[PDB]
Amino acid sequence: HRYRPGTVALREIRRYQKSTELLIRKLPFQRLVREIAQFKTDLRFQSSAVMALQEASEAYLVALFEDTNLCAIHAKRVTIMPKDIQLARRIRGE
Amino acid sequence: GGVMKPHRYRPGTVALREIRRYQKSTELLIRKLPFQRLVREIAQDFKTDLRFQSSAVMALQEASEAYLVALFEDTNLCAIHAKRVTIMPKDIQLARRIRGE
Amino acid sequence: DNIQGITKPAIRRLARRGGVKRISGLIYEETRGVLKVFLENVIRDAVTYTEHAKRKTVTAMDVVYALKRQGRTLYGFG
Amino acid sequence: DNIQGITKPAIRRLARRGGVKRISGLIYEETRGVLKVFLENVIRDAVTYTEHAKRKTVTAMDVVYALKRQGRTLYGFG
Amino acid sequence: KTRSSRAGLQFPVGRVHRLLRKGNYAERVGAGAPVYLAAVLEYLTAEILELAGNAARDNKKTRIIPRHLQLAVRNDEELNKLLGRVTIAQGGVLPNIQSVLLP
Amino acid sequence: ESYAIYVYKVLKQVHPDTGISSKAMSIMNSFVNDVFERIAGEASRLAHYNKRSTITSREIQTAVRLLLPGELAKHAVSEGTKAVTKYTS
Amino acid sequence: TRKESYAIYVYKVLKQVHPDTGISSKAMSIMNSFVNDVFERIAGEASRLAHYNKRSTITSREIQTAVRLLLPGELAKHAVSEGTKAVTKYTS
Repeated sequence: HRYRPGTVALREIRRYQKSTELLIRKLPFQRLVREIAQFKTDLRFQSSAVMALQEASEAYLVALFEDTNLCAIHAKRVTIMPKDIQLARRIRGE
Repeated sequence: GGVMKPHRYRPGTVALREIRRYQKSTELLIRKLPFQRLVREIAQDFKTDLRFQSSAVMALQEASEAYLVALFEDTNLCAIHAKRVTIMPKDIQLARRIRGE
Repeated sequence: DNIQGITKPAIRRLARRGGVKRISGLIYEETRGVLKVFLENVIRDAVTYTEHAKRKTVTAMDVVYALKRQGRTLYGFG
Repeated sequence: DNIQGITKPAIRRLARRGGVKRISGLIYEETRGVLKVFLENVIRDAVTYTEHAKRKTVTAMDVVYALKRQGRTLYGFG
Repeated sequence: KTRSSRAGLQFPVGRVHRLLRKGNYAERVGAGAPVYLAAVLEYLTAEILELAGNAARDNKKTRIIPRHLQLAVRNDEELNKLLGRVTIAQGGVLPNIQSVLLP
Repeated sequence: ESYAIYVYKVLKQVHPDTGISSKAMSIMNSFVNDVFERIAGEASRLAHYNKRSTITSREIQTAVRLLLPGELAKHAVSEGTKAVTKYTS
Repeated sequence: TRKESYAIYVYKVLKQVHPDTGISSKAMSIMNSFVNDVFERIAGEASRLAHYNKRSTITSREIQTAVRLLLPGELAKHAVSEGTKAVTKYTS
């Protein structure tokens, strides 16, 4: 048995819009932050700082992807493409 | 025997010429008296019997012209992304939506 | 109806300055509506500032403060 | 090279939360670049605040102040 | 003698000091704050004016006009970032045409 | 009062044989006012976050570093440091 | 060391608008953030206005002007009504 392409996609869309948990794994994100924080060598961090960074990053990515989807739909496409992101960031003023 | 006319410009040529002509210059593009009347009319809805300064209206006209110019600049990009030459209201709505208006 | 005073060729002129080659027939009304909304907001703020200042005349500095409040700083009318 | 730790399943889940049905294969690098730029800006501001504060440890309030500086205004961390 | 002469600047230190002490920013001000701020303002002004003059000479003109300021600011990578949300009266825009419209 | 004469004195040092219109002068006046307000407000915030009464050259430098872009900020800091050094020496 | 908060006041409000309803600690923190944010916005706008008209004193008039400028739609109307009612009752 197989679910037709896109059905499980909608199922995931629903379930992940219902849920409120984080999507990015904490350890990779912490390693990324502590790597790109090397600005000032030998730094120390409060955990809440990394949690707020993760929250803000996931929120920003979600907000960006929403406009990406809007653009792709405007282009009469289902699949999003990098040009859609570029257009979104161009109009957004970045 | 008649008077033959030479020819007709290919469409879009004079449009591009106007594009350059109006991008080179820096002037007010909106009829001033109609604009003043419109501002007065819409201001009447907030406080009766008001009075304006000439500069206060010039500033409004400047800001409006700049805002519209930016809006059209984004809308043209939207239309191009849609693989269209003509500009459509849906493009304007998309521009406003993405911009956050 | 002074909104009709914003002529069709005037909107074409603004578009030409923006870099638009071909204009659809409904762009003009949509632009009229947009401009109406924008002017309504700015004027509302400006009249608010005036009434707080107890003035009856609307100074240009009030327009400047309103545009700043919206987030569009204007240089020249200071 | 810890930017590769933002895995394809993670980006796909984020997109799903965004309401995307079909994802191209080239989205992930662009997403990685954008995330890197955003994090770099925020972290630069946070480190600036920390250095001014004369602190070894970067506090959460500093992250909040940077986000407020850039116009995000995160709630829930003081 | 004037503090500007001591600091070797051109903008007035004293007026900046009075504005700081008058604009309700804090309870106290250090002696060095106004001088530093004046130096920064002078540097920024000099940069803007230099680019403006270069823009003016590029068009065979001797008087700087708002269009020249617009061209100078927008034709720079960092100043545009600094003045992204500023509208200059009688400034106009940058001439550019999308490549998909030219024949 | 305004910064007009000071702008002139600056202008003549980087371009001797040139002029500037009154509208440009007003635009520059607005720009000076705007940058001053931005920097001052940022310094006032910074002085509040550390609960300190006084705004110092360090505070202004922090604000400048936060506000300006890099290559510009570096030169700004250098000029300010040179000026404040000459002020005492 | 002791620190100020708004928790008890928010809880008292909630017990007035929902006699049977609990609120989580995260929610309480968010509410504190919101209260602080709105207070800062209104206060800063009031100071800016007070500076525009060269006034040493920020009075209820400036606060009302700030609120009117800052809140959209009927919410501003109700806010003004509530503030005026509270002040009027305060005087008597």
